[PDB]
Amino acid sequence: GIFGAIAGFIENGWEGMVDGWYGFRHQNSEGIGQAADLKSTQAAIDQINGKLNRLIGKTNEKFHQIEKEFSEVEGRIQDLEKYVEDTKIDLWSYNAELLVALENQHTIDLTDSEMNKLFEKTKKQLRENAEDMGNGCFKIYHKCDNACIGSIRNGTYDHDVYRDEALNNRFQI
Amino acid sequence: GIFGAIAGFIENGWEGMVDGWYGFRHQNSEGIGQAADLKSTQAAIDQINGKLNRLIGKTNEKFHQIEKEFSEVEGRIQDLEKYVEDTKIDLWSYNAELLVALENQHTIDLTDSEMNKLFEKTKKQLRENAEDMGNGCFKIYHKCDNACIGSIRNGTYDHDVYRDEALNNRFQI
Amino acid sequence: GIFGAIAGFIENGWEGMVDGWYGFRHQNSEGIGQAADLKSTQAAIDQINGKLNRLIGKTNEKFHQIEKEFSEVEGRIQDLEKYVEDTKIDLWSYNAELLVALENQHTIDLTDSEMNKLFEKTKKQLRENAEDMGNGCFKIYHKCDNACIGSIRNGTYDHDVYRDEALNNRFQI
Amino acid sequence: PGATLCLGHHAVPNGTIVKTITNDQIEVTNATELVQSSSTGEICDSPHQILDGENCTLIDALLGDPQCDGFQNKKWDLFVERSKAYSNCYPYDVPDYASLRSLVASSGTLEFNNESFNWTGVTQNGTSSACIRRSNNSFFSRLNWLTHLKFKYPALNVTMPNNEKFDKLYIWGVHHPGTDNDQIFLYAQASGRITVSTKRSQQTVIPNIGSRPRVRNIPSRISIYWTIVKPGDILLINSTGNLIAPRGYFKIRSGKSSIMRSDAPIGKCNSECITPNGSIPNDKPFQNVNRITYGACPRYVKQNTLKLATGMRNVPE
Amino acid sequence: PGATLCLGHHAVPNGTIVKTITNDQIEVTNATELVQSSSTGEICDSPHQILDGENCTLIDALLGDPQCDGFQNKKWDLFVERSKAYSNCYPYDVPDYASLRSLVASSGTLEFNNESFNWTGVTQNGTSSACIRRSNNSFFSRLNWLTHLKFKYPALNVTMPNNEKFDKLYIWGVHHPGTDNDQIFLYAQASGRITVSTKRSQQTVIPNIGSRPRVRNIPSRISIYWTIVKPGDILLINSTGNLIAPRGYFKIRSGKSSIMRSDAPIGKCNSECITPNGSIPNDKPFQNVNRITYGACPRYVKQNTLKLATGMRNVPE
Amino acid sequence: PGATLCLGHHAVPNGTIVKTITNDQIEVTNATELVQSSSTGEICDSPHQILDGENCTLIDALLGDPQCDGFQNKKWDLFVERSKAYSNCYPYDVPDYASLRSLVASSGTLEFNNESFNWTGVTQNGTSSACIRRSNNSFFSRLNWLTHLKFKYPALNVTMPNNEKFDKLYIWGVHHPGTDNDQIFLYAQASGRITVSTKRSQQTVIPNIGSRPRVRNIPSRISIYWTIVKPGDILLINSTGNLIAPRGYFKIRSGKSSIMRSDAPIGKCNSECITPNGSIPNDKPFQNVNRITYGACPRYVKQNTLKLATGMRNVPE
Ligand SMILES: *[C@@H]1O[C@H](CO)[C@@H](O[C@@H]2O[C@H](CO)[C@@H](O[C@@H]3O[C@H](CO[C@H]4O[C@H](CO)[C@@H](O)[C@H](O)[C@@H]4O)[C@@H](O)[C@H](O[C@H]4O[C@H](CO)[C@@H](O)[C@H](O)[C@@H]4O)[C@@H]3O)[C@H](O)[C@H]2NC(C)=O)[C@H](O)[C@H]1NC(C)=O
Ligand SMILES: *[C@@H]1O[C@H](CO)[C@@H](O[C@@H]2O[C@H](CO)[C@@H](O[C@@H]3O[C@H](CO[C@H]4O[C@H](CO)[C@@H](O)[C@H](O)[C@@H]4O)[C@@H](O)[C@H](O[C@H]4O[C@H](CO)[C@@H](O)[C@H](O)[C@@H]4O)[C@@H]3O)[C@H](O)[C@H]2NC(C)=O)[C@H](O)[C@H]1NC(C)=O
Ligand SMILES: *[C@@H]1O[C@H](CO)[C@@H](O[C@@H]2O[C@H](CO)[C@@H](O[C@@H]3O[C@H](CO[C@H]4O[C@H](CO)[C@@H](O)[C@H](O)[C@@H]4O)[C@@H](O)[C@H](O[C@H]4O[C@H](CO)[C@@H](O)[C@H](O)[C@@H]4O)[C@@H]3O)[C@H](O)[C@H]2NC(C)=O)[C@H](O)[C@H]1NC(C)=O
Ligand SMILES: *[C@@H]1O[C@H](CO)[C@@H](O[C@@H]2O[C@H](CO)[C@@H](O[C@@H]3O[C@H](CO)[C@@H](O)[C@H](O)[C@@H]3O)[C@H](O)[C@H]2NC(C)=O)[C@H](O)[C@H]1NC(C)=O
Ligand SMILES: *[C@@H]1O[C@H](CO)[C@@H](O[C@@H]2O[C@H](CO)[C@@H](O[C@@H]3O[C@H](CO)[C@@H](O)[C@H](O)[C@@H]3O)[C@H](O)[C@H]2NC(C)=O)[C@H](O)[C@H]1NC(C)=O
Ligand SMILES: *[C@@H]1O[C@H](CO)[C@@H](O[C@@H]2O[C@H](CO)[C@@H](O[C@@H]3O[C@H](CO)[C@@H](O)[C@H](O)[C@@H]3O)[C@H](O)[C@H]2NC(C)=O)[C@H](O)[C@H]1NC(C)=O
Ligand SMILES: *[C@@H]1O[C@H](CO)[C@@H](O[C@@H]2O[C@H](CO)[C@@H](O)[C@H](O)[C@H]2NC(C)=O)[C@H](O)[C@H]1NC(C)=O
Ligand SMILES: *[C@@H]1O[C@H](CO)[C@@H](O[C@@H]2O[C@H](CO)[C@@H](O)[C@H](O)[C@H]2NC(C)=O)[C@H](O)[C@H]1NC(C)=O
Ligand SMILES: *[C@@H]1O[C@H](CO)[C@@H](O[C@@H]2O[C@H](CO)[C@@H](O)[C@H](O)[C@H]2NC(C)=O)[C@H](O)[C@H]1NC(C)=O
Ligand SMILES: *[C@@H]1O[C@H](CO)[C@@H](O)[C@H](O)[C@H]1NC(C)=O
Ligand SMILES: *[C@@H]1O[C@H](CO)[C@@H](O)[C@H](O)[C@H]1NC(C)=O
Ligand SMILES: *[C@@H]1O[C@H](CO)[C@@H](O)[C@H](O)[C@H]1NC(C)=O
Ligand SMILES: *[C@@H]1O[C@H](CO)[C@@H](O)[C@H](O)[C@H]1NC(C)=O
Ligand SMILES: *[C@@H]1O[C@H](CO)[C@@H](O)[C@H](O)[C@H]1NC(C)=O
Ligand SMILES: *[C@@H]1O[C@H](CO)[C@@H](O)[C@H](O)[C@H]1NC(C)=O
Ligand SMILES: *[C@@H]1O[C@H](CO)[C@@H](O)[C@H](O)[C@H]1NC(C)=O
Ligand SMILES: *[C@@H]1O[C@H](CO)[C@@H](O)[C@H](O)[C@H]1NC(C)=O
Ligand SMILES: *[C@@H]1O[C@H](CO)[C@@H](O)[C@H](O)[C@H]1NC(C)=O
Ligand SMILES: *[C@@H]1O[C@H](CO)[C@@H](O)[C@H](O)[C@H]1NC(C)=O
Ligand SMILES: *[C@@H]1O[C@H](CO)[C@@H](O)[C@H](O)[C@H]1NC(C)=O
Ligand SMILES: *[C@@H]1O[C@H](CO)[C@@H](O)[C@H](O)[C@H]1NC(C)=O
Ligand SMILES: *[C@@H]1O[C@H](CO)[C@@H](O)[C@H](O)[C@H]1NC(C)=O
Repeated sequence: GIFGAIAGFIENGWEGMVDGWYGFRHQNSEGIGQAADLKSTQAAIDQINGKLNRLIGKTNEKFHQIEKEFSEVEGRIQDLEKYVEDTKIDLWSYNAELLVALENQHTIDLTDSEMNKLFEKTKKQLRENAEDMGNGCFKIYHKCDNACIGSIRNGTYDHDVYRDEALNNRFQI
Repeated sequence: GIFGAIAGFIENGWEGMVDGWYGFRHQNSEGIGQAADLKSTQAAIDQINGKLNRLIGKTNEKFHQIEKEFSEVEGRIQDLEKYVEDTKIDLWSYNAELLVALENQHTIDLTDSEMNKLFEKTKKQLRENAEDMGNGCFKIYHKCDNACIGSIRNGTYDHDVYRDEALNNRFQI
Repeated sequence: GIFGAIAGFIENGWEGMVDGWYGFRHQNSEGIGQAADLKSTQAAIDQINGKLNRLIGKTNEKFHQIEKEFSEVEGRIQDLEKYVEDTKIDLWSYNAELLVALENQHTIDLTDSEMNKLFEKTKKQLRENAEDMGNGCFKIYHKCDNACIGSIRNGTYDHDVYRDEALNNRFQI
Repeated sequence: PGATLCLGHHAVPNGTIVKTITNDQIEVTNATELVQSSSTGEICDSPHQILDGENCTLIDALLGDPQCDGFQNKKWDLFVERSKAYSNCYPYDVPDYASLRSLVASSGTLEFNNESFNWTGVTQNGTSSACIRRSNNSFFSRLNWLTHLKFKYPALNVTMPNNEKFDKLYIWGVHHPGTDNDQIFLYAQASGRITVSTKRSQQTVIPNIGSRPRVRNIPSRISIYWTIVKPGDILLINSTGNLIAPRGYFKIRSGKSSIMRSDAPIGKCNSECITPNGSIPNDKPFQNVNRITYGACPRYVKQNTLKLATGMRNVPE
Repeated sequence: PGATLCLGHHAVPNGTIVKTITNDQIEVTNATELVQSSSTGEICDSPHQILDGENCTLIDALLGDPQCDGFQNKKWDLFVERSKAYSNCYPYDVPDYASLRSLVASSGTLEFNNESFNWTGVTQNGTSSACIRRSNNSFFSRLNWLTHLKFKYPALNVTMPNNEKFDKLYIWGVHHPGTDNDQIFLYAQASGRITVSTKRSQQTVIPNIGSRPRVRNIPSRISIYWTIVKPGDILLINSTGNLIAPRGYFKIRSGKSSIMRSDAPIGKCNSECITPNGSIPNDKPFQNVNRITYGACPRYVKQNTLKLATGMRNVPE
Repeated sequence: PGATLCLGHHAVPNGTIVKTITNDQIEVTNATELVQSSSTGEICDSPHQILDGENCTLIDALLGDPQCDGFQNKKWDLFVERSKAYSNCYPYDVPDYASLRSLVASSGTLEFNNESFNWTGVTQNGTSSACIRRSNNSFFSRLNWLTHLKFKYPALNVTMPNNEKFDKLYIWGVHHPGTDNDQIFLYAQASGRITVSTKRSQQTVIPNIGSRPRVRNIPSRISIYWTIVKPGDILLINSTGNLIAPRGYFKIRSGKSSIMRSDAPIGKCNSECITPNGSIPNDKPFQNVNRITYGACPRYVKQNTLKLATGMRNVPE
């Protein structure tokens, strides 16, 4: 949420996008389409796997320790045994609570960042051939068939080709 | 500070805005005004209250523990009692120092983010009818009375209505 | 990486910029040049020194403690001495691992933020006299000699002076 | 002409300084204190059952020192020991005093059932001029000083079975006389040996005649020992003299109970957290009042203040 | 006409709730559990060498209680003690039982070399009706009950040098007879005194004749003691009666070994982490199954679930 | 024509790898080491008062073993014990050796005031061939070996009041003779009993005659005990033989002092942090040199390196 894209200017997610995390929907002369962006999707997934690598399968070996259950009252030495273990458990419990809450805040923010970066990259690509509608969508001011939309998704869109057509449509009365 | 709005491109805060955290000042034909944005303000406040919920009123019950002050020299067992408590206190003190410093860095950044998001939302709304002056202010290139300014604050501004007037004023010699 | 500038839309760093962390390269009528931005550079450096202040030279005094190596088998009391120290060391080791990983994530992100802020400030300054090429570079649509480029680096560029010339070059066929 | 629309944020004239990851001093609009650093000075009597020890250590009340007779059968969440407290009965020591103190404190009751021990062959209810109860000579209310009957002290071999559902805690002792004469006077033979035993445990004690420096003018001593007897087990006291016998047993429970050294007055008030300096509020997550706490308390830290920002960075005009 | 190009992100119909710094309930597309909270119920026999104690405490196997003869010279990574276990030899106690238990457990072996102790002047291999081995009267397999030879018990003064590269662990004891008659019957004099010593240490023990409540109908007791003898040091047993002597020594090692109280069945399976409730997987970093663990285990925490988000915020249509 | 203006950041040819939340290997322009992992090998003599034990344990210097006479009345912040150290006086043991060691170490002084004890009736200043001082037979400098005067050892009952503002620490002992003959030779009766006492405490010790394996050809032993006497309290030694009496008391303080086992040479240098491997710099917050530290030291962690990024991500051409 800290970048303002997911649960911000993008009103909601798309349940019907099942082949990626981030993507493009278009409307043009040939119809209405959808496609996933692999690079954004992989960038977020790699970062989350990076967190998982640090947390999954990284446990520590302990062997002989101290007694932690007692069948007799004993006083001093048992108080101290109980206290040490209770102390240890509270500090680890604190560590686990804080870890999850920080990682979760950060995961939510990195996923929002990846969305914002894809929106910004796309906005620059379109140069003066489109305007931002404020809800994640661009109004493209020229004829843009499936190969054209394809060229925007693929990073090959040549903005000079449509610039004349777009400027004219943009600044008409 | 990480978004660059508060203590960045917004030169300073407004002491005379006492009804919100974020807001709008305008100059138009009818005079010079100010109004708070409730939604931004509430977004930041809710997040800070979220932190407070996790920290205020969440204490833990302890009962019988160990002795932590001693009237006699004893050696081994007392060294170990003293050491355990000193160990516990340093780790909790470390936890408290780190918590406050991280939360504070994050609060400063989320508040800056909320400001940046309100600026970005407003910039998109204005489309081609205004330019960013670089200090948080927009030059609006059309007559914009109090109802017009009101419509921008309220998210109801229709940019198509003023587009002709604005493009003409914007690209004049 | 979270802002998308360093290792994002800026393709790579400049090894030949040795007098600052962030800066400007230009091409104009008088040739091809480079200059560091001191303010950005200092902003990032100050923040990193802030972290270092909290970590370097802030150690704690301990004196008489407990025994941590033993020449004889003893059972109960030695188990508890060993356990307490092993417990302490794992929690400090955890603290050190987490600290470094969080600080490092944050340093990488603040450095990226400082780059993004300098790019955004510059983009606003140029108003309608330039367009973003999507790779950290602006195409400036007017004659801009060394004093002009200098005025952009120094925050003194007057965009109204070149506006006529630039709008005309921008919206030509 | 057109218009101008500026976006901004508030600021205040009275900022506060907070610490961050990158900067030890940055001004924010508002902040809240996370370290509780004060008390009213009073131990609140609710919601925990407070038992003010006054003149008595817990042990003195356990044994039945005569100024502690008000404490018979009482219960507590927190027993509070005062520093002015003093003993005024027969001078004693307890090997592992701290462990007996701890386990009674933690059990949280002084409930005592008497038992009919078969002490045929001796004189019960021995008294002394160092343990005064209503101007008469007396003794520890829960202990039984056995002396000779007709200058004869036969070998004791007394049994007491635990047929109950709960543990019984037995408190007993050994007299160490001041002189050889006193050993003959009281017990009619040379120093005995005590042996208290169960199916799982045995404690044998040797009395040691001799002078110790006088405490309240008394150079003899009693050494206090204890024994926990489980369900289906049996107490067995073997002795040829010097036995300070139990009159019965204490119930031993588990629970929330404990003990604290403090000189704070007890108030009529409600407070979940108790320290030796008084009760403290528990809204905050940390405190630097005392490392010794009882109840639902903030965690003790070395810092005396920790400011959490509850507002944005303050940037004045 | 032109075109429209919208940027977006996915969402799912089945979101999960996670906690964050700013909000205790936010829905994400996906999450993974970080607290392991279940077991199959079985202690896996690999990859650690598990030794099922069955009817025997570790100590009973150490001493050589007759139902524990299968345990002679065995090794273990983890020795597992069962709650049903019981002793069925001569009734005994060990002062500091927990310390002997701990150090044997941690050494991880019961390997025993016999030694030829010079017991000329007494009758070795004493037996009893409370310690049955194949219907005959018998004794602790690793101990040696010495009685009189021809109503004479001469003063013992037996030496055993450690000329080895390793420590030797000696287990020995003291008989406390039930009556004065039994003391004369077995040892031909009034109660002795034992003194086991080395160059760095000495342990003197006083036998104490008397009745204890009967355990398996036996009112006498043996008190078990131990002695570690280093390389170039010498064991020295001094006695005038009541010695329960060692037949030899245990090797004492260091290593990974320990002991755990559990009633879980042993399975034919592979699992690095063992708790008293059974083995648990160790993929997760935390667990709330048991604070007592052995092996490569997740760390014990009070929480029963901790959800780590592995996806973005879920924002449905 | 116009112009081009590019924004960028620096990079370096020699990047370093750091760890992050999302990636265990990312290259940054620069980094600083947070784990101190080396020492020069020397214990710096400043700014702490270092006392090199050399051939003497702290205890040997406390007692007054003759090679430790240079250590009389000395003070220390850190006492350093060497592994080559050895005792060369009368063979002794201390029950709870570690506790006496610890409390002396922590007090940080060996300051000793002599006192005039009333030893009328016995021969003071006993000597031995196992405790040599300048080729003569001698004894522990701070202890007093009492033997018979004219084949008579009367019952001792000597008092020493603490009228001071501070605690007094008394060190004393019990001779355990090798044979019954030696017990008569030295003390003119069968084995005594010692009883050192105060108003709050009593320690009775039984001497035990017998042979122990010879240490420096001596089969007898002394067992060392200690007693703290508070202001307004009184020391009281009761004995019928076998007393190794104090010549006086040690002042006991509190402070910064301690003790460390090390074989590092002492250097002429300044360093706040000491480990057994030598002094270490304390610029860094963590270290993996030794878990045993003294002074203002980095905290011990298991990792041998931890790289903190002090620069941006390095992205080469
Ligand atoms: C600077 O930042 C802080 C923290 O963000 C703000 O302080 C909080 O302000 C709110 C509103 O003023 C306070 O809310 C009130 O809490 C009372 C309980 O107070 C006691 O108990 C709590 C712990 O449970 C302690 O933290 C506290 O010290 C007290 O001991 C309630 O009784 C109040 O109820 C009143 O209003 C409600 C309206 O819903 C009515 O129902 C009631 O009848 C009653 O009239 C109220 O809810 C909150 O306590 C403050 N928190 C802290 C931690 O101090 C500051 O407002 C802010 N400063 C500025 C200038 O903005
Ligand atoms: C929601 O979020 C979670 C976490 O991001 C995702 O779950 C992970 O999904 C991947 C892919 O499905 C899983 O990868 C597989 O791991 C198996 C090992 O599983 C065991 O061991 C691990 C610990 O080592 C435990 O975490 C786990 O519980 C099991 O006990 C491998 O055996 C699998 O191998 C298969 O595929 C490879 C292809 O490379 C082949 O080589 C093999 O032959 C085999 O067929 C595989 O690698 C991973 O285990 C999951 N992690 C966790 C923590 O659960 C979910 O996918 C995600 N949900 C959605 C809907 O996106
Ligand atoms: C990579 O990143 C690191 C950390 O950001 C940088 O290293 C720091 O660099 C600065 C400047 O070069 C160093 O500052 C100097 O500190 C000296 C003290 O050094 C000792 O003591 C400290 C602890 O107190 C230890 O950390 C250190 O290891 C030494 O034991 C001062 O004596 C220096 O003073 C000199 O300059 C001043 C100018 O103001 C004069 O007054 C003096 O007379 C004197 O000439 C100086 O202040 C700092 O020590 C470094 N820190 C660390 C942790 O190493 C690297 O610069 C950076 N690399 C690159 C290529 O950028
Ligand atoms: C061993 O020596 C000690 C110390 O001298 C003996 O104890 C002392 O005994 C006398 C009495 O016998 C005590 O005198 C007291 O004097 C006051 C005067 O105010 C008087 O009120 C008392 O009635 C009493 O007579 C003296 O205080 C006491 N001192 C201590 C420290 O106990 C001890 O008796 C000797 N041991 C043996 C076995 O005799
Ligand atoms: C001190 O008193 C105890 C308790 O009375 C004595 O122990 C008791 O001794 C008798 C036998 O002498 C035990 O009786 C038993 O009865 C059962 C009947 O089921 C029988 O099967 C046995 O053969 C046995 O005779 C009694 O149980 C036993 N009780 C305990 C608790 O041990 C003890 O002997 C006395 N001490 C001395 C020195 O005499
Ligand atoms: C119990 O048995 C031990 C072990 O046999 C007896 O101690 C031993 O006593 C003899 C002398 O009586 C020691 O012999 C020594 O021989 C060396 C030859 O190098 C000589 O230089 C010495 O002067 C000495 O005579 C022998 O080492 C010693 N062994 C030990 C381990 O102490 C002990 O005396 C017996 N107990 C009783 C009460 O007799
Ligand atoms: C609470 O009471 C404790 C009493 O132990 C105070 O801590 C002691 O304060 C004295 C004098 O201020 C110091 O000399 C000691 O170092 C402290 N003692 C210990 C054992 O740490 C404490 O100041 C009191 N706190 C409040 C808030 O009243
Ligand atoms: C694992 O076994 C332990 C046995 O100690 C269980 O913890 C006990 O559970 C009982 C009843 O549920 C409680 O009354 C006790 O408070 C617990 N004992 C202790 C000492 O904490 C635990 O529930 C088991 N866990 C699993 C997952 O099976
Ligand atoms: C500092 O000294 C200690 C000595 O205890 C070293 O740690 C031991 O190193 C040996 C051999 O390298 C290992 O077998 C032991 O496991 C270590 N002992 C203990 C008790 O942990 C340590 O390597 C030295 N460090 C430096 C930097 O010199
Ligand atoms: C875009 O790239 C994909 C490669 O998977 C290809 O299928 C598609 O035809 C490309 N289209 C254009 C217009 O570049
Ligand atoms: C904006 O909304 C507020 C609702 O509080 C209202 O007072 C105002 O008249 C609205 N103005 C316009 C122009 O929509
Ligand atoms: C920019 O500022 C620097 C100050 O260091 C100066 O050298 C340069 O001449 C300035 N140029 C312009 C055009 O302002
Ligand atoms: C600032 O002043 C107000 C009004 O007197 C006060 O209530 C508030 O708590 C103060 N805030 C800070 C941060 O000092
Ligand atoms: C407590 O003892 C003091 C004298 O030591 C006395 O003044 C006070 O009245 C006593 N109070 C009780 C309840 O015994
Ligand atoms: C124990 O009591 C019995 C029976 O009265 C007696 O024979 C024996 O001597 C007593 N033993 C001791 C040590 O008191
Ligand atoms: C949602 O449903 C799928 C398909 O049944 C399931 O495998 C997946 O784990 C579920 N995800 C969540 C987060 O509940
Ligand atoms: C263990 O003892 C029980 C009776 O207590 C018996 O049923 C079982 O057969 C015994 N097993 C072994 C191996 O001794
Ligand atoms: C030790 O053994 C020796 C030699 O047999 C003997 O003289 C002495 O009395 C014994 N001492 C004890 C305490 O058993
Ligand atoms: C890179 O090289 C310079 C110059 O030799 C050196 O001083 C610096 O510390 C090096 N930096 C890194 C990060 O290796
Ligand atoms: C320490 O003792 C050794 C022999 O053990 C000797 O070589 C050295 O000179 C002695 N030094 C001192 C100061 O006693
Ligand atoms: C005992 O030893 C000291 C020190 O050597 C000496 O000065 C003192 O006079 C001796 N005392 C007696 C009574 O012999
Ligand atoms: C203690 O000293 C007194 C007086 O000399 C004497 O009567 C008594 O027997 C001594 N007791 C012991 C145990 O030494």
